[PDB]
Amino acid sequence: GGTHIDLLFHPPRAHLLTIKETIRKMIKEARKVIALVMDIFTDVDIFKEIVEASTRGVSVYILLDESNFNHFLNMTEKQGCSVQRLRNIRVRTVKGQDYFHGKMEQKFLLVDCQKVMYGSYSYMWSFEKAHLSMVQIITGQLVESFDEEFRTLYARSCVPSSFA
Amino acid sequence: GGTHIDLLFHPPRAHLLTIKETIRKMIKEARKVIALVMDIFTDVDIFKEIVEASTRGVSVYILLDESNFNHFLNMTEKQGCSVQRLRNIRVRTVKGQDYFHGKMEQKFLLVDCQKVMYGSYSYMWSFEKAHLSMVQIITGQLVESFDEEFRTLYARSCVPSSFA
Ligand SMILES: O=C(N1CCCCC1)N1CCCCC1
Ligand SMILES: O=C(N1CCCCC1)N1CCCCC1
Repeated sequence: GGTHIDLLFHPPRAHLLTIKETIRKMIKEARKVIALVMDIFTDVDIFKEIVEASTRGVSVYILLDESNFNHFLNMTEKQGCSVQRLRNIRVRTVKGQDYFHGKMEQKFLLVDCQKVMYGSYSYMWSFEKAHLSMVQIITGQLVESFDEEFRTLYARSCVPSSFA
Repeated sequence: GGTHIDLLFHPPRAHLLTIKETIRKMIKEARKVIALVMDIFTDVDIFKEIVEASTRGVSVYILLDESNFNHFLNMTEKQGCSVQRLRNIRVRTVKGQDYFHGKMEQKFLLVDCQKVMYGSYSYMWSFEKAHLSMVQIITGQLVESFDEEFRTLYARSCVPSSFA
């Protein structure tokens, strides 16, 4: 059992789907579990796909950088889609050492312990329209290391202050 | 000819060197060529290592995000180490589509067409002291795809306004 990696770019280069389309496809095809680590999450289309997955019964765990968490909350509020009342979604925050906010500068999407998207694409409109980015689509043995890193992060994460 | 990937974390997890130490080691061991793509470059220790490599005769190509380029310039000025007068170093800028600055949100270090460090670690004091990050150390076939992506970026890069 080896590892397979494909690269995708924004803008696209020698592949048929954009990175956003690929994210949405990965989430749409999720059967069991989605584990997301993200620095900034404001993209409504991606959020919708994740909400939809959770309503099909997929367990969703999301870890967000604490210092940008309010941006995700604002988006969920605008959408009328409180994450606290969605029973298959858990959202927790992760921070670094303050000195200026210390941040979780890691992001990746893991689906079904089978496929990881790892790269520089953040879930914001600006990554669809403005920024250059790249990711890897990873399958096989290395996915297990992303599973373990997700668990490690999850263990260092907090309940967001807002949730009661 | 396959690909080998090791993961490193900051803070470290089950490896002896920090990511910064590993960056410095990679640069120290460079024999022929360093190709760096970086969003923000203010770390003086890393800069020093790169300057030193160039004085040994290693060709250095650096692509920086245009919107943060002034931070690198400021650092090189503070250090009294003008990059324009170092003959083995070329520095060019890359930007995305403006709307607010469109940015090159990609970073990686490629050394000798042999080893790539790819991940979320930016060359700034805050990644040594404050932020959580991770990278991959990549060798083997996938390095070739980073070579091609570097060339693609280089082809879309500009001479920084300051250089004349
Ligand atoms: O089931 C999981 N997974 C983590 C690894 C990838 C997906 C499966 N979790 C994460 C949160 C703590 C325990 C449950
Ligand atoms: O020699 C290179 N390299 C790029 C790929 C990795 C290292 C070698 N360059 C890059 C800039 C344009 C042509 C020369």
